[PDB]
Amino acid sequence: AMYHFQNKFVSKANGQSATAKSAFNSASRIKDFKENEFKDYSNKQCDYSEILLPNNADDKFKDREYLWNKVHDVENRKNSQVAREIIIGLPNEFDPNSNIELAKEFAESLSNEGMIVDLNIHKINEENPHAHLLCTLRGLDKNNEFEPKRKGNDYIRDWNTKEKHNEWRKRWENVQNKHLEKNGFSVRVSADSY
DNA sequence: CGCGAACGGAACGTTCGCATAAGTGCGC
Ligand SMILES: [Ca+2]
Ligand SMILES: [Ca+2]
Ligand SMILES: [Ca+2]
Ligand SMILES: [Ca+2]
Ligand SMILES: [Ca+2]
Ligand SMILES: [Ca+2]
Ligand SMILES: [Ca+2]
Ligand SMILES: [Ca+2]
Ligand SMILES: [Cl-]
Ligand code: NI
Repeated sequence: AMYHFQNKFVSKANGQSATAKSAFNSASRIKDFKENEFKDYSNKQCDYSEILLPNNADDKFKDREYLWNKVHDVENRKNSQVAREIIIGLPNEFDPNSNIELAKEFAESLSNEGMIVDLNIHKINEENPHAHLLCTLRGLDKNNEFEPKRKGNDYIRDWNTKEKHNEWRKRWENVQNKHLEKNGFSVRVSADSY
């Protein structure tokens, strides 16, 4: 019954971590190898967790611990951006089961592009059901290795452009409105303002 | 987006950070 779409970067230049975020959002304990710490946020809340892969991805990446360590490996810089976090507002009139399928579908539209998505749904059965989406900033190659982000000043993927940003905003509107109609609600949602 | 910082390899050529719209039923 409300629109909310946030697109942000997870950067090490601000003391952030992919292992910390994945643990904080999934309410699990994940080991960081390069720092030999244990990111233990298992005392947090999380009602649904899933990792969604693109077509040419190995089943290894469905493990949350391996994934973000493999990512940190490629992001071997002190200012390296490790991931992209997308949080979305879920309609609070939805039951958990239908709220999952809604968030699951939009996440699969991202893995079709094709990123790896760490989907975690927070506080269902509450006033503000939302879903965090940790997405990789690189794609996979023929050898299941991360491709580079950059070639000179140009990008390899179009994931970081305004056109793709505004596309994702409109996509979340359409997907959400579709599920709102399917479950039998007269309520719809919009992305723009003014 | 073009700039300089940050890589790998131990020069300086090359990959990167930077970050979009939108402000609630947010939240330290
Ligand atoms: Ca700061
Ligand atoms: Ca769970
Ligand atoms: Ca409620
Ligand atoms: Ca070095
Ligand atoms: Ca060598
Ligand atoms: Ca010399
Ligand atoms: Ca931009
Ligand atoms: Ca929120
Ligand atoms: Cl939070
Ligand atoms: Ni949350």
